Amino acid sequence: KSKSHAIEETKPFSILLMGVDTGSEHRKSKWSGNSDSMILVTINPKTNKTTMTSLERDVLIKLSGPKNNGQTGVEAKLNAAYASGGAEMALMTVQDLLDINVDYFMQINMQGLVDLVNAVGGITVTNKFDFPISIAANEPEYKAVVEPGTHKINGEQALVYSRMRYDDPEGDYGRQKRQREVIQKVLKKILALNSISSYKKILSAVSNNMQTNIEISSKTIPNLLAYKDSLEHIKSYQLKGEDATLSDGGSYQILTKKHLLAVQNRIKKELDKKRSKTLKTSAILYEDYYGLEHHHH
Repeated sequence: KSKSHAIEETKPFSILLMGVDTGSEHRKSKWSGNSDSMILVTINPKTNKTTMTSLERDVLIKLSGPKNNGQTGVEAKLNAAYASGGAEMALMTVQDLLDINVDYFMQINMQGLVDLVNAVGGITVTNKFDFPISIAANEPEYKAVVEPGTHKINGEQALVYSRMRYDDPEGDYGRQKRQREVIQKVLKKILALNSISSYKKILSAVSNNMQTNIEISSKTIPNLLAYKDSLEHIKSYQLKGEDATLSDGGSYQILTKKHLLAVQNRIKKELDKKRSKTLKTSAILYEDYYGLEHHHH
């Protein structure tokens, strides 16, 4: 489903990486649920670099999607794209958000993350807090926790470490730094194996719980390995707007023009794309919302 050949031509590319919470029963739909995380990833084999931009789920945006969807062209939180249109709408909504075509797309459910961490023999994280990082309170199911200090945790713990939010003053932004951390570390671990055999085993270990836009076919490793060095250096960024409360008691995130442009172009420079002087997006800007631009409005 990838009308892109960036990997077959060792050209820099963008992949929308997503963590999906598909729930308890996966009958009707197996890949339907909520965007538990959204990160736009850039990889440039040439400049030998990688960047990760987390996308705030509470960002106010005009959902983009297929006409056959009741929620297309509707103002909601960015979180709602996947929620009411899954992968496709999330992708479309994200492409319109950043004003760019997203080469690939990858989604992994919670088991996948859990398994993935465990597959590389777990990871080591530091709990800067005094209490145990946990979400048993709001999700008694996830009883695992991360005691204060440094520890090598497992998949289950790792999941809890990247979901925690309410005990973190930084809320969803704190929660995201941690989300990026787990991703970056699991890669560092994978790559260290430095074994194509070890890789095959790992991608198959998560195989049943992750769906990609990639071909992953055979003869795909020479091509992909071409970017293994690029993963050696990751610059992480967080896309965020100013907080705001609307007609409904619901709290949102409204991006400013000055910011969203810069971030787009920063990403564009990564994929070797021309940057724009004037901004275009499907998201509600801080200025057009507060009529701060002296327009007819």
